[PDB]
Amino acid sequence: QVQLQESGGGLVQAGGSLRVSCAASGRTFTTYIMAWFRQAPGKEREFLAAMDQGRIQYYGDSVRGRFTISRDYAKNSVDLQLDGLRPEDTAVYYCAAGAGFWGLRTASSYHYWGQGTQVTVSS
Amino acid sequence: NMSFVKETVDKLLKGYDIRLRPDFGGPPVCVGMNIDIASIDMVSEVNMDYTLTMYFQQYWRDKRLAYSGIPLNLTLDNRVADQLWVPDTYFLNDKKSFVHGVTVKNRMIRLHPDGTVLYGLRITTTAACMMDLRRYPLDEQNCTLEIESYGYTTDDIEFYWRGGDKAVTGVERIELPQFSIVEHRLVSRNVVFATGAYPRLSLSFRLKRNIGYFILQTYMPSILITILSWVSFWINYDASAARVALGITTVLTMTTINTHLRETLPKIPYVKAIDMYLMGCFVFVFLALLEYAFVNYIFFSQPARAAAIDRWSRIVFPFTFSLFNLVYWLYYV
Amino acid sequence: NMSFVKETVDKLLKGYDIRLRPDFGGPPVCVGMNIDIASIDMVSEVNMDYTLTMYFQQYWRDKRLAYSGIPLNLTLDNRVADQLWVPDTYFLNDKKSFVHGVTVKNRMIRLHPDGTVLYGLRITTTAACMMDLRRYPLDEQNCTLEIESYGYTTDDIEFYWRGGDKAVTGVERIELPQFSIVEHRLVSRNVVFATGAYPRLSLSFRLKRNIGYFILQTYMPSILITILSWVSFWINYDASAARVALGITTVLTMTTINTHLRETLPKIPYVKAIDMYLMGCFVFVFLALLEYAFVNYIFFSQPARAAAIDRWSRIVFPFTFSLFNLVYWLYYV
Amino acid sequence: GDVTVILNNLLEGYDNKLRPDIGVKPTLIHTDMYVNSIGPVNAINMEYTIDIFFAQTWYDRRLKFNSTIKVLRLNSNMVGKIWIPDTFFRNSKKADAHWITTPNRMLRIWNDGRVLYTLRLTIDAECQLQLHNFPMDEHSCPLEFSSYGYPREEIVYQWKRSSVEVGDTRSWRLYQFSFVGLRNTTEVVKTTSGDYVVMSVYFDLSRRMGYFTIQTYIPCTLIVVLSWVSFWINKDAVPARTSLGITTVLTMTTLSTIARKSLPKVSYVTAMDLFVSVCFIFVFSALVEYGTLHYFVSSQPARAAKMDSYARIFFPTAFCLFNLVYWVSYLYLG
Amino acid sequence: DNTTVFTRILDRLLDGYDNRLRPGLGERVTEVKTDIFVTSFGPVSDHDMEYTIDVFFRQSWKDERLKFKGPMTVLRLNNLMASKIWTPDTFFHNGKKSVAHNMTMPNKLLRITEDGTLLYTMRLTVRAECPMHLEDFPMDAHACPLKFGSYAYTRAEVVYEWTREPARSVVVAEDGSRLNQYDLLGQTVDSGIVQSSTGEYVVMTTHFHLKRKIGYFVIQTYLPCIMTVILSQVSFWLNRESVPARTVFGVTTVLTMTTLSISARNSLPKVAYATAMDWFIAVCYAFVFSALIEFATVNYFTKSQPARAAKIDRLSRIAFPLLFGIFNLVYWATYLNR
Amino acid sequence: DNTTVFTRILDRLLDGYDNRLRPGLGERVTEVKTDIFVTSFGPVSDHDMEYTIDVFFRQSWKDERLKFKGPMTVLRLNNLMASKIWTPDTFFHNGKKSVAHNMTMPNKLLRITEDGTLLYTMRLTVRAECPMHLEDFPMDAHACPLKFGSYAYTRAEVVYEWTREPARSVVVAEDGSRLNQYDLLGQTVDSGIVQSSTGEYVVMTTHFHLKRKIGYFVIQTYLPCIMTVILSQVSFWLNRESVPARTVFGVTTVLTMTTLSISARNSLPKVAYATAMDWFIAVCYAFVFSALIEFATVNYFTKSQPARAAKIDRLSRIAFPLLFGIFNLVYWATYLNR
Ligand SMILES: *[C@@H]1O[C@H](CO)[C@@H](O[C@@H]2O[C@H](CO)[C@@H](O[C@@H]3O[C@H](CO[C@H]4O[C@H](CO[C@H]5O[C@H](CO)[C@@H](O)[C@H](O)[C@@H]5O[C@H]5O[C@H](CO)[C@@H](O)[C@H](O)[C@@H]5O)[C@@H](O)[C@H](O[C@H]5O[C@H](CO)[C@@H](O)[C@H](O)[C@@H]5O)[C@@H]4O)[C@@H](O)[C@H](O[C@H]4O[C@H](CO)[C@@H](O)[C@H](O)[C@@H]4O[C@@H]4O[C@H](CO)[C@@H](O)[C@H](O)[C@@H]4O[C@@H]4O[C@H](CO)[C@@H](O)[C@H](O)[C@@H]4O)[C@@H]3O)[C@H](O)[C@H]2NC(C)=O)[C@H](O)[C@H]1NC(C)=O
Ligand SMILES: *[C@@H]1O[C@H](CO)[C@@H](O[C@@H]2O[C@H](CO)[C@@H](O[C@@H]3O[C@H](CO[C@H]4O[C@H](CO)[C@@H](O)[C@H](O[C@H]5O[C@H](CO)[C@@H](O)[C@H](O)[C@@H]5O)[C@@H]4O)[C@@H](O)[C@H](O[C@H]4O[C@H](CO)[C@@H](O)[C@H](O)[C@@H]4O)[C@@H]3O)[C@H](O)[C@H]2NC(C)=O)[C@H](O)[C@H]1NC(C)=O
Ligand SMILES: *[C@@H]1O[C@H](CO)[C@@H](O[C@@H]2O[C@H](CO)[C@@H](O)[C@H](O)[C@H]2NC(C)=O)[C@H](O)[C@H]1NC(C)=O
Ligand SMILES: *[C@@H]1O[C@H](CO)[C@@H](O[C@@H]2O[C@H](CO)[C@@H](O)[C@H](O)[C@H]2NC(C)=O)[C@H](O)[C@H]1NC(C)=O
Repeated sequence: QVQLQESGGGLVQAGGSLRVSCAASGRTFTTYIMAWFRQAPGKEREFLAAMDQGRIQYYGDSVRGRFTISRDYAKNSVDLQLDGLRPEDTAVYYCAAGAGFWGLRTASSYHYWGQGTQVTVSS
Repeated sequence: NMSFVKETVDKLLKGYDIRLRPDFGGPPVCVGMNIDIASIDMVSEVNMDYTLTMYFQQYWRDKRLAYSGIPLNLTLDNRVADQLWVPDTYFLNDKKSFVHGVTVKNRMIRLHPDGTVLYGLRITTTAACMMDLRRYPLDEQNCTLEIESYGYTTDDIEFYWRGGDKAVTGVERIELPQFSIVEHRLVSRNVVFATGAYPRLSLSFRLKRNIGYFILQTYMPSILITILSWVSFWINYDASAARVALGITTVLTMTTINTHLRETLPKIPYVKAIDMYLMGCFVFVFLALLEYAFVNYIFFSQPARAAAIDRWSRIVFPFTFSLFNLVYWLYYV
Repeated sequence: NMSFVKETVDKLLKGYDIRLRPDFGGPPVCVGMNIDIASIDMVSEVNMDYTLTMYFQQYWRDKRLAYSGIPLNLTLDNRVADQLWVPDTYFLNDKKSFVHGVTVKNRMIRLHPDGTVLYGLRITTTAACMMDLRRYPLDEQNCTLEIESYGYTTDDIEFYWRGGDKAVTGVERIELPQFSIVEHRLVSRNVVFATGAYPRLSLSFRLKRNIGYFILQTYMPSILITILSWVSFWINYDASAARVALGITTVLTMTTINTHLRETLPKIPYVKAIDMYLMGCFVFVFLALLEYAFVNYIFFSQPARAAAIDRWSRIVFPFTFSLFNLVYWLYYV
Repeated sequence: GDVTVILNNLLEGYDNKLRPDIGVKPTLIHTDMYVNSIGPVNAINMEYTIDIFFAQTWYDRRLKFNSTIKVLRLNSNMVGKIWIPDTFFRNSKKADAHWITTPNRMLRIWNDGRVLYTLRLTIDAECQLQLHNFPMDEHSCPLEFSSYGYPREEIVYQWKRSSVEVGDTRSWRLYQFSFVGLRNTTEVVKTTSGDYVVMSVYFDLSRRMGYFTIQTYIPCTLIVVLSWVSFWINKDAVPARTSLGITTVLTMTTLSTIARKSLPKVSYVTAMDLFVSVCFIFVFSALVEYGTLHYFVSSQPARAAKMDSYARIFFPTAFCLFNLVYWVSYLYLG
Repeated sequence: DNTTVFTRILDRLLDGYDNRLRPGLGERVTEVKTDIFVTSFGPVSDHDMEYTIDVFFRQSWKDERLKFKGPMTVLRLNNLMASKIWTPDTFFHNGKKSVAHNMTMPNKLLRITEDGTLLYTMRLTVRAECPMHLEDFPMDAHACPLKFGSYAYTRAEVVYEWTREPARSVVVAEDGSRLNQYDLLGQTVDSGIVQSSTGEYVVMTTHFHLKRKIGYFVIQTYLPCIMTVILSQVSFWLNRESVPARTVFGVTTVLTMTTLSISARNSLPKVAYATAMDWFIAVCYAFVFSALIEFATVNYFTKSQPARAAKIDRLSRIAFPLLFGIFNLVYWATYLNR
Repeated sequence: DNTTVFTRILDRLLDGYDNRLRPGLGERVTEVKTDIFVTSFGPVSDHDMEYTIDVFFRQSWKDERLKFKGPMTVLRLNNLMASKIWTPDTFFHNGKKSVAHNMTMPNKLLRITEDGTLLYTMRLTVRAECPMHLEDFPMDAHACPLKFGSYAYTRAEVVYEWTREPARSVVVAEDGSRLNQYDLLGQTVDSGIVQSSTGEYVVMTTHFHLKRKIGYFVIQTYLPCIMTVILSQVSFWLNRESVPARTVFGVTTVLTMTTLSISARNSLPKVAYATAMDWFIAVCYAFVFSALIEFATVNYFTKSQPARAAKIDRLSRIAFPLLFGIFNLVYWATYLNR
């Protein structure tokens, strides 16, 4: 079975780098889109970044210029570089992969999902 | 401010002799390469070639293009390339290639203050590679890309890969319907023709074919028919109209598979590893029908002996077909 | 003599601004058009296109080219069109077109004393037209050719057919291998885009497909195989081998016809009117075999009931099949 | 040195936009042609390929020089500087000159102004095909060329003595057909812009039957002959006659597909379709005859036995009569 | 006299103008506003994994070196003027081979307003790459992309924007669908950034969402395979004494499946995994095979163990139709509900 | 320092140079030294009667107008320089569409020695015509020629010679053999004169001798035919009482031969004559046809003349295998030797 295992996360002091990684097994995602989603407690699931086969990088409005997404195609992994973390970023980050049908920014277009990785920012 | 840059570019192109390579008569001019493969497709066995799309960058140092006072990297319009000197790099095994030209000719000219020049083209080529398909479809290929200078020898121009093993990127993002790229290798050497020694750069991939496609359509349909012909051994030997009807139709069914499979498979007019297997299965269905005729000739004279042939044929045929597979599969794998 | 004519022509090109249309900044320039169609070929159903060869011509007035003293219509070389303003006419639905180039560029320029210019080309256009093949092969297409001006809007240029309904000539000489041209119509209108309103001239044809090819190849093989499947209703039901072999071979024969046409008829991946008829015949030969399964099941225990089924089936099957054709040969005709 | 002086003088004050004798008399052009080969005749697309060495000769009073050299043998550089007639091929679909290694053109100028312009061309002309007699048909494929913009009052074409020449005729791409002869004519064509002199060359082609006798006529005839075996089998062999009767129909259906794979979708009964259709009817009625026979065995055995006696004679006679009508019509009567 | 006035304006603009330098070199980032009118959405090739699209590609930017004052405000110039001035080098990242139509003239437009704003449109036929996942063939849906951006200018020099709101900047003509087996549901318009080995570039992206129509495969492959499997199960009703009948019946249906399985393979693109049709045909191939194996078991026990022979034949009249019914419930619910 | 010196030399030569006149015009006959290096030998097309070849085509001639004195005795100039000097107008007589490669620059080489001798090479992809005789298919051999010579210059103006001994002037790359079903036996190099209406022209010729490999056809076309014929002859051993068994046997092998015959001929070009393969399939089709007729006579004679009917079967068990065995022995010995 395809498993999306994540890592990284922790506690930060109102800033500083915190790289959150992801890992995939059971299927090669070379031709798929691998994205990163955030779910604040109780609010909703929010799109943060994505990167398709052509290395094209998409971001969200509130995360542009701060979060950087990179993919390692050899190891079938996608990483998200979190910088300048704010207390409002305290949420659960997910790892998703899909074909991007009906838009790559919609959470309903990914057939696979990670188990989440809690990241808490202290003010 | 902007009018000053026009003066600088006008100064450089004034008196620039396009017919002379940099350092004409002095040391050779060193050219570094980068390749950013965009996609590989149409790996065809009929024509024995493949189609390759890439971003091809070249770096060389020209003293005549040095400028001062402008702390910038002047990315000029791509039509200024016709007024500069560029290497006559060509691909030896290239059958058909073109620089993309939409919406303009895909080409980049970038200058640096010290005179270094970056020259990038977006090229789609169709390079040839000979294929040893004697082990088709359980085969492995090695398709290359030869890069060479045409008019300049090793005394005038030198080639090298820029960054070493990182000079070619984008191979890991390639996925082919029928192959899987195992390894790519970069080689630098010299080739001595009848007009001198020419620098050479080589880029060689190694493709191993995927195996699961032919199981569904090529090997399994032929095996299932062969097993069906063995049903003829559990039918009473006096049921002549039944064993013959089953016996001959499988030959027709096996023939129907081969003729249509021959069309779908690429036309490779010499014996492969799939023709040996298909002909192997055609003999077994042939011998199954021929075995009944011997039984039918003697089942009235010697009924007891005829029944003995049926009992053993239920064991010899399955044993031999599995034996044939064991020799076959180990030989080609 | 010829020296004077050289001076007159060389004078006109002097101080002539090719970048500006005639009557620039004022009234629009009227351009009349004629077409002399030479042939139509390769009406491809797969590609939804057709190839058209024509002697396209245009006709406008340019006051800057008016000359006097020469009572002749000068026929200048076709290379002089590079120095004159010509309408930037383009065909909206063209896919791959070119102007012929043997032994020269097939182009004509003919000035007139009052300033009139005639300009003709020889264009081979692969125009596109979507086909509704849902009544194939009893369909009827309508393929057009949208002539339009690219850069200039209705405030600059105006298109009219020069010659009324006689503008397009040579349609009757076309002999399509399959279709037969029924009618051609000429339309003049304006089309509005996000930039402005442009003039458009539309030439359209109506094509009716000849059905004589499909009677011999498709409909007659299927009807004759269906009739053969009814022969098994006149054979004694105790003959299991005969009625089964006749019934099942027709099913195999019907499938052989069906799969053969798939690789011969153009690939049209959606339901047509030729699939409905073939599938209709597949069911009938399927039911004829299915009926014998019922008779053979109860013929030993109830000979009377099994005899009644066979006698009735000699009537219902020929009657129902003809009824199926009557529905088919009305809704699709 | 001196030759360079001649060429510069000729090109001085010379306009290539105006034909020789622009307002005096029509320009007379003498054309030749050397047919290298005739490529395949694409029956589906109704076209054929031809490769020729096209030659054109005329007189230009603007190209007169006085010197000790009779003829100037220049290459394809001067073609773009003097006046060249705009000959085009009316019925060509896709033609192109050759350029490897250099443009295949020559230009020889004499002292009196006569110019010899020659180039090598590959032409895919359009040849309408009438496939009613396929595969026993004959064609006359044309090749028509004329001036695109110069009417009959300005440019007049005219064949020379040896108009069209052919080299190794047996060394041609024609294998489906067999070249018989060529004819050349001259006419005047009226269009919307004027009258143009049109020169035509007609090539006569006759198809070869050797392939279709082995491929179609013989295999179909043997199947029909084979189906008559049922008439010589005892009527009590119900599974044998039915299996034979229906399998010949399946065999005939497989053969019918290959008949039209070398033809377009012409919607008329070609001679190929007619023969295959009649063969399919013969194998169809052979099985229908047994169904009539088997039904009457139960009721009237005496009438049933006599029916097969008739079938042994009437069926072979009808097919033998059909062949006599079929081949006579398509070989002797036309 | 009036015409020559515009000639002087055109001469003045190009005098002292260098086309090798983008506007605002070394001062500001050039902004190019782009929008597309899709005249027709061409055929989609399953074998080549590509598609065709014809667009009215429109670009716009501002150049301060072409400002002028005169009788007119817009100069509806010709494409001959375009080569004189600077134009963006927009190319398509995933284009295979595109054509810029030029019949009967270069299909290009250039309009200069008084303030210097330029409009530069052209007609193109782009053939792009659309990688596909055919694990659900023929019940599959795809999102074919179209990515364009600058070739030589990085995001520090040239940045691309959509002319209007992104949704309403790529307009598709109502009669502009040449698809015959797909169904263009809609398109989404987005923007992104790529990082090549030379710098960071801006990429504009458009995804067209398709959905294959399976009506053709139902009448051509699914129904004949169902009937052939159904037909083979008819052999369970013919009495056991008719050995030639059931053997001919059994083996021909295997030949019929082989004929059907061959033809259905032609439409399948060459891949290296099992599609949704491959599972259906392979399963339908097992039922016609097991029907013939079943008869051999029944025939073997006849004349020696008659009681068991009927028992096998009686149960098989139920088990085989029932299992095939269960398969067509699991199969048609797995793929039709995705 | 060095740039101006070499700039002066090139500019001086082109002054007073007329490229429209061949070297030694009216004083002598220009002589060109030619040699070819075959990089690879492309495919051979049977249904087009042609072949592809990629060469390094080198020509050397002496032009006294291009002498100089300087620090370097040889000048290795760009490919753009050759467009302003006289070059031979060599064309290939039997040449279809050919291409001169242009990636990434025009594949041309020009070198000037101090005495005026020039070297001019290019990388061509020639696609030449080759007449073929398919009467012995698939056991045929061919000698495809490549001919070239001056187009506009007769033998009184330009003469062509090989640079070295004619055998060694056409070098074949050792690994450059892209032939699939052919074996390149070798090459023959010759020179001759062709006479046309415009004059007499020197023509250089080169032959390549090819032999076809029949291994593929034996296992795909001959063995399937031979095995099918043997199956038909099996029908003579079944007991004559089994009428349905022998009728089905005979008619199915005829249907089997139709499937082999149809598919085998598709690979062939659409010629209109009897190839050697077509004589084999036609005879095989007659043997299976004659095997089924033999049963009809036996079936007709049974129950009326049983003695004769049994005798027909016994004699046919020997005549049919003997005739087919003899036929192949005559067939193979007729074509293998030639
Ligand atoms: C829509 O867009 C398309 C493009 O997308 C466009 O098609 C193009 O149209 C232009 C014209 O508008 C064409 O350009 C002309 O091409 C003529 C030759 O065409 C053949 O070759 C093409 C390739 O060009 C290379 O090769 C030729 C020789 O074959 C060579 O002349 C070229 O310079 C060029 O060489 C380069 O590349 C080679 C390698 O290939 C290198 O070895 C070499 O070093 C160099 O780098 C080829 O593309 C053509 O195929 C097309 O056309 C054929 C039909 O003809 C068709 O079947 C194909 O499918 C395809 O469409 C074809 O094979 C060329 O002769 C023209 O040059 C003339 O004229 C110009 C203009 O006046 C002039 O500047 C030139 O100097 C030259 O003048 C002649 O040249 C003679 C050559 O022998 C020479 O003898 C004369 O003396 C004279 O030379 C000079 O003349 C002056 C003045 O008198 C004098 O002062 C000098 O001293 C000297 O004597 C011209 O370049 C282009 O080829 C078309 N391309 C294509 C793909 O179609 C289409 O037109 C557009 N439509 C519209 C409506 O606009
Ligand atoms: C293949 O398929 C194509 C597409 O379906 C067919 O093309 C159509 O053909 C028909 C028949 O020829 C066309 O209808 C005719 O159009 C002309 C031209 O109208 C245009 O020009 C007029 C110039 O004055 C202009 O007024 C028209 O304005 C239209 O739009 C305005 C709004 O902007 C509206 O107010 C008008 O009412 C118009 O709708 C337009 O630009 C027209 O002159 C014809 O008039 C006939 O019908 C009217 C009905 O009132 C009648 O009054 C007239 O006396 C006359 O009988 C007629 O409308 C149609 O335009 C074509 N459409 C396209 C897209 O090409 C083609 O015919 C098919 N092939 C074959 C072989 O049939
Ligand atoms: C030059 O062109 C004009 C216009 O086409 C020709 O005038 C035509 O002459 C014919 C024959 O007398 C008339 O039937 C037309 O009605 C005329 N048209 C017009 C618009 O007047 C003129 O004849 C041509 N010149 C030559 C020498 O043929
Ligand atoms: C092709 O045209 C030439 C020139 O008209 C024809 O040659 C002339 O033929 C006539 C008879 O038809 C002779 O009287 C002339 O003497 C010929 N002229 C010559 C030989 O210069 C030639 O016959 C035509 N070819 C045909 C009609 O097939």
